[PDB]
Parts: sequence; structure tokens; C-alpha cells
Amino acid sequence: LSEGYVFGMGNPLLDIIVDADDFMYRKYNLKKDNIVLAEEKHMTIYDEIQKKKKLNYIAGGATLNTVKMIQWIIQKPFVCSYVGCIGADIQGKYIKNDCSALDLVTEFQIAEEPLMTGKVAVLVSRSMVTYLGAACDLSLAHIEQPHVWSLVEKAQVYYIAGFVINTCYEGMLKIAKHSLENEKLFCFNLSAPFLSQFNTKEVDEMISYSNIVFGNESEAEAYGEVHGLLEDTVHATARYIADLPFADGKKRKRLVIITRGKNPLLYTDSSDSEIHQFMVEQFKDDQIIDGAGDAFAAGFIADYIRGKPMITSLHAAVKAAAYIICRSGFSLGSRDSYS
Ligand SMILES: Nc1ncnc2c1ncn2[C@@H]1O[C@H](CO)[C@@H](O)[C@H]1O
Ligand SMILES: [Cl-]
Repeated sequence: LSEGYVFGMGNPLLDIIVDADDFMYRKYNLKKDNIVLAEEKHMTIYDEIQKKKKLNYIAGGATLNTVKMIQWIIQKPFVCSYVGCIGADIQGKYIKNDCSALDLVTEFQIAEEPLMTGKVAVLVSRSMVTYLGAACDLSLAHIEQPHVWSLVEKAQVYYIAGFVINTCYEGMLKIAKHSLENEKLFCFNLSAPFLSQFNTKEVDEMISYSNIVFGNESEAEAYGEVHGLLEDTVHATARYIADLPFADGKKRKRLVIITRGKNPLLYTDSSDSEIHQFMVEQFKDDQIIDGAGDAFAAGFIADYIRGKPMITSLHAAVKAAAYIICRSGFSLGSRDSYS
């Protein structure tokens, strides 16, 4: 694989992990394994957890996690590229330097001060409260820059999470149109149930440019519900997404993979009339769907773009998620300790 073969664009966020008290979940009305965008009623959570001791700071972002692990798996330096918007703060410096350590080529945009780098309150006891911050300032102007668009041009594989719809939809759309036009591999993730509910137009449009669509059970149920797929919603959703017309009208295979936690994941394509089950490895009160979901995408892509068949890539996907599960959160340790 050549340098900058894989391109990613998303929201560069700093994960603030803290052992949360029981009242925290009731106080801010947080559910299990869920992600919510920080509203006004949530804003006090960031000062509240900052008083806590033993705070752990990890470079996050759905797309960034996937891309940097793909880079980590392939081992060859500078194969992956990433674009996002951080703030002019120490948090942005932490994220930037964490990418350079992994030999990840980046072209970060710096938001206008005092807009700080986005952050995610990770309350473990595991719920997430997300303040996008500077990640919102990601603009088409920064992307259309010569030294930035060069990374898009040189890439043959793209990964963009659905989260980027809230921040820079116009940017991800332009990259998607580029990918389909040049017959490249565009990989898309449903990311969160609320995206299919409140941004249905954006999701379906992105699907029309996607060669591979990632998602989980809850995202599929929300997507199928908003599309009127009532009976056998999950199975109907995978079929619906797989069979949607591509935006250029050309006939090609779109792959759809739906994770279902500890239960068998589903996969199918446009030319496949059957929806296949895939048995997944069991763990100790943990699952493939979640942090691990981003790793699942990374593990699948890292092998699939290197010629590995569907089944083999799925095992590589489970392997990648199992690695993140075995560790505390999304942190990439020694490469030789990955087998
Ligand atoms: N709105 C969001 N946009 C992009 N990434 C997010 C968002 N919310 C949570 N994440 C990231 O998702 C990961 C967990 O799957 C964490 O690294 C976290 O930073
Ligand atoms: Cl993202």
C-alpha cells in the first residue's frame, strides 16, 4: 500500500474518562452505553468531573480511532491520512502529537479562539456526553486547500463516521462524490441512532456513495423505523441499505455489515438475496458493538483493502475489537503484542 492510501475525516475529540458516581447518571439523565450531544442541561458535567481525581485523558473521535488503528494494524508508516478541526489549546496539541506518534499524516484545522478542542465526558462505573466544540468549525474551505485536498486525491480508501454530518456534511459529501467518481472505496458508519432519526436525508445520501456501510443493531432499528421497515426491522434495514441506488446509477456491490453485540453480526450485499449470520467471539461482560465498534471497522478495512476475503476480514474485525475490549478503552499498545 502506498502512502496516504487511506483517508479519514471526522471530529477530533479528547476523551475524558472518569469513574462516575451513581448520582451522575440520574442527574444528567444518562443511559447505558449511549452517546448524547451536550445540551445546556449537560454543560455542568465538564466542570464537575474535572474535580475528580485519577482523570484519564485519551485522544478520541470515532473516525480518528478507526483510521489510527488501521494505520496501527498495517504497520507501514504514513499509509493513513486524517483531517479534522481542533482548538488552539493543549488538548489539540495532545491529539495532534498522538497522531504523529502513530506515524499518521494529518492536516488539522485550527478553529478561531477561544473555541476549544471538543471533548467527551466518558462516565464509567459507560456513558458518553459529547461537546463537539472546535470540531464544528471543520469547513469546506480548509478541505479544498491544495495541500489538504492532495491527501484526498492520493487516497483510494475513505472512512467517514456518520458523526461528521453534524460538523461538516458539505465536506464529507464532496469527498464521497469524489470517491464514487473515481471508483474508490468509501466506507461509512451509521455511528448513532439519532443520525438516522434527525438527519435521515444526509444518511441516505451518504449511503448512495458508500461501498461499505457499517452499523449496529440500535442504529439499524432506528433507521428501519424511520423508513417504515416495521416487520423484521434489522433484516429489512440491511436489505434496504444494500439495495439503495448508487448516486451515479452504475451497478455495483455495496456491502452492509450490522453488528449485534454478543449475538451474530449480519452481512449482505446488493447482489446477495440472503442475509448471512456470523458467529462472534464471547467475552466477559463486553461486546463487539462498543469503542470496539470503531476497532471492528478498522480491523475489517485493514485486511479487506489488502486483498483478504470477506470472511477473513470479519475475523480480523472481531480480532481488532477483541483487542480494544481486552484493554482499558481505546488505547493502542505494543504492536507485537497483537498476534
Ligand atoms: N459526536 C461525536 N463525533 C465523533 N466522535 C464521537 C462523538 N461522540 C463520541 N465520539 C467518540 O466515539 C468513541 C467511542 O466509540 C470515543 O472515542 C469518542 O470520542
Ligand atoms: Cl468522527
